[PDB]
Amino acid sequence: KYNENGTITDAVDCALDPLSETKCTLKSFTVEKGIYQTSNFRVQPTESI
Amino acid sequence: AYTNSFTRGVYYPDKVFRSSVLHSTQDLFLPFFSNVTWFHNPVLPFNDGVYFASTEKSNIIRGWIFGTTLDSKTQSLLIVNNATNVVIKVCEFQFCNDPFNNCTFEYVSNLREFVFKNYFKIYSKHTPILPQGFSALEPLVDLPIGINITRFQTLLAAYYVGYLQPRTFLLKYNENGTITDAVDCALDPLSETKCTLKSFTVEKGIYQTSNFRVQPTESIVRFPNITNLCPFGEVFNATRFASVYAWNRKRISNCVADYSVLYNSASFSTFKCYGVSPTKLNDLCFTNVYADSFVIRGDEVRQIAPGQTGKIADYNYKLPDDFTGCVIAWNSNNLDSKVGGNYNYLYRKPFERPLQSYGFQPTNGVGYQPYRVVVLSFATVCGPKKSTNLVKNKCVNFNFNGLTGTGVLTESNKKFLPFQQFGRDIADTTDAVRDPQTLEILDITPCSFGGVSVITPGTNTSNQVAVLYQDVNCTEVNVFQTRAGCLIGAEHVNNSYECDIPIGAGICASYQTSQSIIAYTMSLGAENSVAYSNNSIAIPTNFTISVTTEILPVSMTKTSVDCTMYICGDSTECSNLLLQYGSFCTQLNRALTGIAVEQDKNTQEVFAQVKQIYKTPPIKDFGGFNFSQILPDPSKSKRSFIEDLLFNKVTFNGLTVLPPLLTDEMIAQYTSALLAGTITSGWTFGAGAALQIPFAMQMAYRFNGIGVTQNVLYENQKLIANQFNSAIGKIQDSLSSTASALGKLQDVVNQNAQALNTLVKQLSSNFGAISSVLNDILSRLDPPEAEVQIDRLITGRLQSLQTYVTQQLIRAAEIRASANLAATKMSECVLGQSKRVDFCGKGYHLMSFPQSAPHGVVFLHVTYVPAQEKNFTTAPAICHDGKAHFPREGVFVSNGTHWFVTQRNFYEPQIITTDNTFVSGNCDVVIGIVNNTVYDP
Amino acid sequence: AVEQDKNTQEVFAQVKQIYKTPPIKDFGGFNFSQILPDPSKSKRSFIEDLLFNKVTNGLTVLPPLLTDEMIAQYTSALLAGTITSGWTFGAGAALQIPFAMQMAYRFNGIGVTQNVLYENQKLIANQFNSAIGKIQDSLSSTASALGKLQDVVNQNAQALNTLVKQLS
Amino acid sequence: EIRASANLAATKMSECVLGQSKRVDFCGKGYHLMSFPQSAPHGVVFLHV
Amino acid sequence: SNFGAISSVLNDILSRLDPPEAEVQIDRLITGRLQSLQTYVTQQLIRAA
Ligand SMILES: *[C@@H]1O[C@H](CO)[C@@H](O[C@@H]2O[C@H](CO)[C@@H](O)[C@H](O)[C@H]2NC(C)=O)[C@H](O)[C@H]1NC(C)=O
Ligand SMILES: *[C@@H]1O[C@H](CO)[C@@H](O[C@@H]2O[C@H](CO)[C@@H](O)[C@H](O)[C@H]2NC(C)=O)[C@H](O)[C@H]1NC(C)=O
Ligand SMILES: *[C@@H]1O[C@H](CO)[C@@H](O[C@@H]2O[C@H](CO)[C@@H](O)[C@H](O)[C@H]2NC(C)=O)[C@H](O)[C@H]1NC(C)=O
Ligand SMILES: *[C@@H]1O[C@H](CO)[C@@H](O[C@@H]2O[C@H](CO)[C@@H](O)[C@H](O)[C@H]2NC(C)=O)[C@H](O)[C@H]1NC(C)=O
Ligand SMILES: *[C@@H]1O[C@H](CO)[C@@H](O)[C@H](O)[C@H]1NC(C)=O
Ligand SMILES: *[C@@H]1O[C@H](CO)[C@@H](O)[C@H](O)[C@H]1NC(C)=O
Ligand SMILES: *[C@@H]1O[C@H](CO)[C@@H](O)[C@H](O)[C@H]1NC(C)=O
Ligand SMILES: *[C@@H]1O[C@H](CO)[C@@H](O)[C@H](O)[C@H]1NC(C)=O
Ligand SMILES: *[C@@H]1O[C@H](CO)[C@@H](O)[C@H](O)[C@H]1NC(C)=O
Ligand SMILES: *[C@@H]1O[C@H](CO)[C@@H](O)[C@H](O)[C@H]1NC(C)=O
Ligand SMILES: *[C@@H]1O[C@H](CO)[C@@H](O)[C@H](O)[C@H]1NC(C)=O
Ligand SMILES: *[C@@H]1O[C@H](CO)[C@@H](O)[C@H](O)[C@H]1NC(C)=O
Ligand SMILES: *[C@@H]1O[C@H](CO)[C@@H](O)[C@H](O)[C@H]1NC(C)=O
Ligand SMILES: *[C@@H]1O[C@H](CO)[C@@H](O)[C@H](O)[C@H]1NC(C)=O
Ligand SMILES: *[C@@H]1O[C@H](CO)[C@@H](O)[C@H](O)[C@H]1NC(C)=O
Ligand SMILES: *[C@@H]1O[C@H](CO)[C@@H](O)[C@H](O)[C@H]1NC(C)=O
Ligand SMILES: *[C@@H]1O[C@H](CO)[C@@H](O)[C@H](O)[C@H]1NC(C)=O
Ligand SMILES: *[C@@H]1O[C@H](CO)[C@@H](O)[C@H](O)[C@H]1NC(C)=O
Repeated sequence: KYNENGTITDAVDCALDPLSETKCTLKSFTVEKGIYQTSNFRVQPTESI
Repeated sequence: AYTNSFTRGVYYPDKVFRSSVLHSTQDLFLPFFSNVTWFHNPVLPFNDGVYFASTEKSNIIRGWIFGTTLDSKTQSLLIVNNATNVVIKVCEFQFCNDPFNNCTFEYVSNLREFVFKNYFKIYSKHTPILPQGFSALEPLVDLPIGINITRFQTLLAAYYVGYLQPRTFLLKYNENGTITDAVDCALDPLSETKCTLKSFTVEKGIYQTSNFRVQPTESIVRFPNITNLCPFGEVFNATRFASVYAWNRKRISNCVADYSVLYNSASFSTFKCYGVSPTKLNDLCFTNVYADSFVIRGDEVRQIAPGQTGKIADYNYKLPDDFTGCVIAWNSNNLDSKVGGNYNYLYRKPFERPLQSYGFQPTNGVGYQPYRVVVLSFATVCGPKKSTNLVKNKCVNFNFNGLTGTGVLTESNKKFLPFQQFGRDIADTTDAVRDPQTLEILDITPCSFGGVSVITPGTNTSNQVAVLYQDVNCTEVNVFQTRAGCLIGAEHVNNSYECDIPIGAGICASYQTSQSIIAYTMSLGAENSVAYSNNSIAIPTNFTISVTTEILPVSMTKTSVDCTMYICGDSTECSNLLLQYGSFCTQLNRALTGIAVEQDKNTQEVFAQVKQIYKTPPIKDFGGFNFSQILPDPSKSKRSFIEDLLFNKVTFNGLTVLPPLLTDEMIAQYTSALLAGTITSGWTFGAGAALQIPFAMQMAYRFNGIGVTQNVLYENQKLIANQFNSAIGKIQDSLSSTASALGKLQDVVNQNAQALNTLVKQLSSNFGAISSVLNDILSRLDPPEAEVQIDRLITGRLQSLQTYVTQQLIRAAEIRASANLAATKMSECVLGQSKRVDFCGKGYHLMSFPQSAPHGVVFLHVTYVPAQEKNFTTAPAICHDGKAHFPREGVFVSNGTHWFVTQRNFYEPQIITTDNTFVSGNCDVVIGIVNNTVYDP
Repeated sequence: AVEQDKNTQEVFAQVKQIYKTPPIKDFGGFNFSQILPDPSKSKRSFIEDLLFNKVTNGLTVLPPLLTDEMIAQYTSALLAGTITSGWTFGAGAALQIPFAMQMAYRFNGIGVTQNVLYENQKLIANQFNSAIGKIQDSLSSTASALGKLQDVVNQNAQALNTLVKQLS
Repeated sequence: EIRASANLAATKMSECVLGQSKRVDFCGKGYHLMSFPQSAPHGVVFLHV
Repeated sequence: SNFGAISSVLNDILSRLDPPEAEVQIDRLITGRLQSLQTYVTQQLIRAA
C-alpha cells in the first residue's frame, strides 16, 4: 500500500493466513462480509518413480 | 463371384485402451456392405491394403506372398504357416510359376479374418462357424521391413478378398474395451447423422450433417493472344554475323519472348543456361535481354561461359562470373567458311568491346570450323504464358490474367468501360470479368452449394431417411423441389397435416402409412368460421375444469472453472507464461463466479415468495377436491407424486460443479408452503397474514373473478371437484408416459453438458503446437523452444475459456429472464388470481399450484373452459314503456318466445325485472332495441 | 435460426383454428375492410401492404418456416376472431357476438357504462373509421413509421457485410 | 433482444388482441378497448384502439 | 501486460527496436489489447442487456 507521498505504509503477506489470501485476491486491505474463492488445494507428490 | 462384406473389416486402430466410449477415427478399414471377390491361387491387387477372410474345414490355406514382382529381382514378403510354426521372410525369392538371398529379415513363431496393411502390420481374428456378424480384429505382427507391396498371392476352402479405404468410423467400445459395434460414416445419410451426433441412436428431427458443393470439371486459362513478339529470327537467322573482338549487340524488349524454339531446335550444337534453367525460360521474365552475336572457332566455343579464361574470355568477349543468361551456338561451316579462308573475323571487363584473323575453311576439322554464337544476357521481356479454350455454362477453375477462382462462366449484361478488365459486387467480390482475348464480358456465378440436412424419424421406428439440399436446384445434386431446397427421398403429398419435422418455407415432413417419409405444405389448424350476425349470440351452457402444465427453467448448473488448472494443469512453466496475459485468467474466474451466484438468486426469487412455512392439516376436506397428488408424501425427500415424476424424467481438468444453496428438500418445503397457503388461505398469505378460508368458499371467489356467479360453483360443486380430480390424474399419466413433457428442463441440462464437453474436448487440440499435451512439450523441449509451443496451447485454451464463458453468460441471460417470468407467474398465478389471458394457460384462470422440478419450476394451472354452447337470439336493449332498459350485468337472450337476462360465461336465464336492468335513453336512440315487458316486483 | 422460428410461432400461432369472416361486414358501423385481407389478391390487407412496402464466402440464408402467406392466415384468423367472437376464441370456443354488444363489453371493461356506446354508436363508429384512414395516411407518408423493423434489417445486413469484408 | 421483443409481442397479442388489457400504457395511451394485429416484415404491427 | 512482448510499453519497443523486430513486438501487444477490448465490449453488451 502506497500513500499519497509514495511511501509504503502497509502490506499483506499473501501466504500468511486465509484472510491475507482474500485481501490479496481482492486487491484490497479491507474484506467485506461474504465467501470468496482464493485458491485451489492440491496434494503434492512425495516420490519419483 | 462376389459376396456381401456386411460389417466385417473393423480392427483396433492403435494400441490404446478405451472403454465405455464412442470414438471417431479415420483409417484403412473395409467399407461396410462392400463387394469382396469370392474364391474357391491368382495374383491379386493390394491397393491401399487388403481385407482377407476364409472359411475352412481342412486348413488348406497356408500363407501369402506380397510384393511388386513376386519373381526374384527385388524383395518379396513370404508368410507361411507350416506344421507347428509360422515362418516370415523378406528375401529376393525365386518363386514357382504356380506356387502353393539378400535377406533383411527372418522370423519364426473355422473363420479366419485378416487385415494386411501398410511399414506392414497384420491384424486378425479367429472364431468358430462369408457369414454375417461383427467383431474387431487385433494386431499381432509388426513387420518393420519397408517393403513395397502392390500385388499379392494366396498360397493353398473358400476365401474372400476386399480392399480397405481411408474412411471415418464411429467405434463403440464396451466396458471391457472391446469394439462391439461401428458406424461407417460413408455408407449412407443416416450413418452420416450418427457420426455427426457421435451416437448410435438418432432422435426424430432434421440435422445438418454435411455441405454440398459442386466441383470444377476442368480449368480455363486465358491471356492475350501474343500481340507482340521479339525478332529472335533477326539474331539466330541473321544474314551476317560480327567478329568476337567487335561483336553485335541487339536489344530485346517489350514483348512475349518465346524460347521454346531455341531450346527445342536440333539445329544447335549446344544450348546451355547458367543463372536459370533452360526449361523455365517461358515461365520467367527478365528486365531486359541483350543478344551478343559473333563468330568464333569451334574449340573456343567452350570459353563462352562464366568463370572462363582464354583468348576470348580474357581479351574479346568476357562474361561475368555471376552471369545470368543463355549461350546458344551452332556450326556455320556451310555459311561463313570460304574455300580460300574467311578472314573477316578477328580476335585479340565483362561485355567490354593487335588482332588476328581466323582461317575459316569448309575443309577443316570440326574444332576449326566457325560457329555462330549468340549470348542472351538477362520487366519487359516475359515468356508466352499459354492459354486454353474457354468453356461456358459449367463449373470451372478459371485463370484470367492475374485473377483466379472457381465458378460458372455465363454471358453478362454488364457494360464495362474500354479500360475495365474486372468487375466487383458490393462486398469487394468479383462479379464478372472481361476475357483477355475476346472483347466479351462474362458473369461469374459461384458454383452451387448449401448445407445438407438429413430428415429422419427416430431410429426406434425407422432407418429410412430423406435428404434436403439447402438452397440448391434438383439438377446439380421421388424428388420434390421447394423454396427451401431440393428434397430427395420424401414423397410429395397434396394433403396438409400438423407440422412434425420442419423443412422451411411452409414445408414439413413426417413418417406415415407400408410407412414412408412424406413432405407437404403444413396446416395451420382446422378451417372454421364464426356464425356472425347482428342478432345472434352464443352462450356456454356447460363447462369443464382443465389442468395444464407449464414448465419453466429457473437455474443452470453452477459450474466453475479454474482457468489456471484448465490451461496450465500443475505446470509452473506454463503458469509463468499465462501470467503474461495479465487478468485474462482472473476475468474468466470472476465471470463464472458471478453466474454461479446468480443461479441461487434465481431460485430464491422464484420459490421464496413466502416468508413462513405453511402446512396442511390432517383434515383433507377441501369440498371434494383431491390434492394428495400435489401435496408432499409424509412417508418419504418430502415430495408429491407428481414431483417424483418430474424429477425422474430429467437427467480432473479444473472443471467442477458447486451445489445450490437450496437443495431438493428445501425447495420441496417452499412448494409445500406455497401449496398449503394456496389451498387453505387462498391468496391472503401472499398479501400478508394467512387467513383460513373453507375451500369451497375460496373457489366461489375464484369463480366470481372470471365472471361466473358463485352459485354456479355451489350448485355444480360435485361436478367441479370431480373434473378437477380427473384432470390431475391426467397430468400424472402424461408425465409418466413421455419424458418429452419436460423437454424444456432437459434442454437446459443438455446445453450445459455440451458446453462443458466441448471445453474438455478442446484440451486435445494442438492449436499449432507439436503436442496437445503440456507434459509432453515440457519433457521434449528446453524453455527457449518449449515456451513457444506452450504459448500456442495457452492462446487456444484461453480463447476456449473465453468462448465458453461468453456462451454461459448469454445462456444465463435467457435463464434469468425465464426465472424472472417464473417468479412473476408464481406471484400473480399462485399467490393471486391473474386476469392476463393465456398467462396461466388457456381458459379463464382460477388457481394454480407450484411443483418442484430439477433445475426449474413446474406449474399446474387450473382453468375454466366453456364446453357446451347454444345459439340464442339477442338484442343490446329492450323497450318497456318506450324507455330503453339495459342489463346491469350479462346480456339479453331469447329462446324464441321469451326474453331473459343472463351472465356471459354461463347460461342461466333470469326473468327480466327492474332489479336486473337499468334505464338510460330511449327506443328512438338505441340501434337494434326490441320490444319486451319488464317485471316490476 | 431455430429460435427465430420459435419466436414467430409464439407471436402469431395463438389460435388453434383458422377463422374466416362472413360475407357481411355489418359490424355495427365499424369499417374493418382496411385491416381485413383483400380477397381479390397474396391474401393481405391494405394496411399490411403498406407495412410491407416500407421495409427493405460460405454465407447462406434459410427461409422461415412460416412464410408471409402463413402469417397472413394467422393474422386473418386472429382478426376474424377479434371482430366476430371477441375475447372468447382466446379462452376457448369462438362464440359469436354482435359487434355492438362486443363493444358494450369493452366499454364496461374501462369503467364506461355500455349505454354510452349505444347512444353514441354512430359517433363512435365514425371516429373509429376516421382513425383507421389516418393510420393509412401515416404509414403511406412516413416510411420511418416502421423504423424499428428497418433497423433490425439494417443491423443484420451490417453484421453480414462486416463479416464478408473482413476476408480482405 | 429480438427474443425479448418477440416475447413482449406474444404477451401483447395474448392480453391486448385476444383479451382486454387493464395494464396502463401497455396497449398505447388511453383506456384500452381492443386491438388488431397486422403482419409485417420480420415482425408484427399492432393497431390499438 | 506483455502478452509475450519484451515490453508492455509501446514507446519502449519503438525506442529500442527497428521495425523488422519492433513490428513483431507490437503485433503481440495489438493482439492482446485488441482481445482485451473485445472482451470488454462483449461484457458491456451483455451487462447492458
Ligand atoms: C385421492 O386420490 C388418491 C389416488 O390418486 C386416492 O388414493 C387411492 O385410493 C384407492 C382406494 O382406497 C386405492 O386403491 C389406491 O391404491 C390409492 N392410491 C394411492 C396412490 O394411494 C385417495 O384415496 C383420494 N382421496 C380422497 C379424499 O379422495
Ligand atoms: C322459453 O322459456 C319459457 C319459460 O321457461 C317457456 O315457457 C314455459 O314452458 C313450460 C313448458 O315447458 C310451461 O310449463 C310454462 O308455464 C311456460 N311459461 C310461460 C311463462 O309461458 C317457453 O316455452 C320457452 N320457449 C321455447 C321456444 O323454448
Ligand atoms: C314496440 O311496439 C310499439 C307499439 O306498441 C311500436 O310503436 C309503434 O311504431 C309504429 C311504427 O313506427 C307506429 O306507426 C305506431 O304508431 C307506434 N305506436 C305507438 C303506440 O307508439 C314500437 O316502435 C316498437 N318498438 C320496437 C323496438 O319494436
Ligand atoms: C370502408 O371504407 C372504404 C373507403 O375507405 C369503402 O370503400 C369505398 O367504397 C366506395 C363506394 O361506396 C367507392 O366508391 C370507393 O372507391 C371505395 N374506396 C376504397 C378505397 O375501396 C368501403 O366500402 C367501406 N366499407 C364499409 C363496410 O363501410
Ligand atoms: C506528505 O508530506 C507532507 C509534508 O511535506 C505531510 O504534511 C503529509 O501529511 C504527507 N502525506 C502522507 C500521505 O504521508
Ligand atoms: C457386386 O457387384 C455386382 C455387379 O458385378 C452387383 O450386382 C452386386 O450387387 C454387388 N454387390 C455388393 C455387395 O456391392
Ligand atoms: C516350415 O518351413 C521352413 C522352410 O524354411 C522350415 O525351415 C521349418 O522347419 C518348417 N517348420 C516346421 C515346424 O517343420
Ligand atoms: C544379391 O546381392 C548381390 C550383390 O551383393 C547381387 O550380385 C546378387 O545378384 C543379388 N541377388 C539376387 C537374387 O539378385
Ligand atoms: C511400388 O511399385 C510401383 C510399381 O509397381 C511403383 O509405381 C511405386 O512408386 C512403388 N512405390 C514405392 C514406395 O517404391
Ligand atoms: C467383461 O468380462 C467379464 C468376464 O468375462 C464378463 O462377465 C462381462 O460381461 C464382460 N463385459 C462386457 C461389457 O462384455
Ligand atoms: C485474338 O485473336 C482474335 C481472332 O481470332 C482477335 O480478334 C483478337 O483481337 C486477338 N486478341 C488479342 C489480345 O490479340
Ligand atoms: C530460323 O529459321 C528456321 C527455318 O525457317 C526456323 O525453323 C527457326 O525457328 C528460326 N529460328 C528462330 C530463332 O526464329
Ligand atoms: C425403443 O427401442 C428400445 C430398444 O433399443 C425399446 O426397449 C424401447 O421400448 C423402444 N421405445 C419405444 C417407444 O418403442
Ligand atoms: C431451378 O429451379 C427452378 C424452380 O425454382 C426451375 O424452374 C428451373 O428449371 C431449375 N433449373 C434447372 C436447370 O432445372
Ligand atoms: C394434387 O392434385 C392434382 C389434381 O388436382 C394433381 O395433378 C397433382 O399431381 C397432385 N399432387 C400431389 C403431390 O399429389
Ligand atoms: C356437463 O356435462 C357433464 C357430462 O360430461 C354432465 O355430467 C353435467 O351434469 C353437465 N353440466 C351441466 C351444467 O350441464
Ligand atoms: C349456430 O348456427 C350455425 C349456423 O347454422 C351453426 O353452424 C352452429 O353450429 C350453431 N351453433 C350451435 C351451438 O348450435
Ligand atoms: C339485422 O340484420 C337483418 C338482416 O340483414 C336486417 O333485416 C335487420 O334490419 C338488422 N337489424 C338492425 C337493427 O339493423
